[PDB]
Amino acid sequence: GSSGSSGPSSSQSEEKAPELPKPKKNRCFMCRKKVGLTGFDCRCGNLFCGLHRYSDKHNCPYDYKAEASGPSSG
Ligand SMILES: [Zn+2]
Ligand SMILES: [Zn+2]
Repeated sequence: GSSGSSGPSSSQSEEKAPELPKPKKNRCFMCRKKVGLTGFDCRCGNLFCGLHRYSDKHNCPYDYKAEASGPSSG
């Protein structure tokens, strides 16, 4: 425990703030909307409100689509 008082001596910035923004915060990773239980875990390792879950909705980087049982050239 210590007060620790050192320059700058003048200070005009201090106020309660909400903990840092979680990496998920039970919120979509495309629109950033409260999904909580209505969340959707994509293969790319992200969360979606189901409306973006699709791969062609949030531009899913993953390739699982053209990885297994998917000889689709590309
Ligand atoms: Zn969404
Ligand atoms: Zn994805």
